[PDB]
Amino acid sequence: QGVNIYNISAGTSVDLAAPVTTGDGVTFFSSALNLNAGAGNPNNTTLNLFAENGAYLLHIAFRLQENVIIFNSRQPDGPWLVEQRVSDVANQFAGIDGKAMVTVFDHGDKYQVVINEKTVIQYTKQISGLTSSLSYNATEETSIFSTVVEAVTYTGLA
Amino acid sequence: QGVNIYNISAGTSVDLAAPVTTGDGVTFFSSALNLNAGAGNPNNTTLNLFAENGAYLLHIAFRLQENVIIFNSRQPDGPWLVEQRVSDVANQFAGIDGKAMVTVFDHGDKYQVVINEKTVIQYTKQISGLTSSLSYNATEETSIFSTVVEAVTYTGLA
Repeated sequence: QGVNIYNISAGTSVDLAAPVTTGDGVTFFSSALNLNAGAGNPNNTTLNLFAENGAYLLHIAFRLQENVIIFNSRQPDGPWLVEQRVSDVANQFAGIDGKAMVTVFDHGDKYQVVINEKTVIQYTKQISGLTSSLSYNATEETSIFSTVVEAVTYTGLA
Repeated sequence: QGVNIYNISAGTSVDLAAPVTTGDGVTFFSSALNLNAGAGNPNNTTLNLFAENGAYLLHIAFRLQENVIIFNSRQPDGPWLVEQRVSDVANQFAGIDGKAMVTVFDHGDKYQVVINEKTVIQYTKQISGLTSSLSYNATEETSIFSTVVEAVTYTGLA
């Protein structure tokens, strides 16, 4: 029922005018696809969905040197929970280059993560709740995506 | 659910691998915004949704000179049905400049057209059915959007 555009600058987070919940979706658009970037520290780029208390509902980290993608969750003060992994970074972004889009579907009990047209993981939730803020962490010198990512949100749906 | 990406060059159309149906959505992304494009005849740009038969489920036409976004429909060999209007084009895109996006949600009885964040019209369908074809018609000289517009679909939702 509603569309919201957010211009997330690398290293910052943002509050949503419309909360993301079951039936909703968010898509992080990047205007570049740096697959020859430096080495992550240890991450090159991260995309996250936070709960109102600050807990990471979905933490997605890309690591080129380690050539793997990380998927986890953690309460605002708690420890990183059970790690989920997927090898072959460059392979996910296949078919499309010069840019890339990452989508997260809030299926209620699971977060479907889609890179371009390819579903990379049907991530079972370790923490529930609606998402009120997103973030994009990376440094200009080593992020796989553009310095400014455009996360567009589609809410109201259900 | 699934995500589909289609690059559409001005004047062409494309078959969807996944049809847009009730509860689904499409977002055409333009890398440019030209509000001084020139004289359309009478259209500067049009975005469309067709069904197998070829019917115009929804015909979105942008017109700078006439300063109006027209919305209509029509059967295969039929005449245009009842036109709907939204005056002042530049005003709908107010908010972002170097680019723009147009989303279309299929809510069964109505098509909800949203330009960027602004919902421009609650178009009650004059013809129902599934969308098998997306289309972007314009010339490389008078289009308000970039020469190639990227259509992204969100399906399987409901």
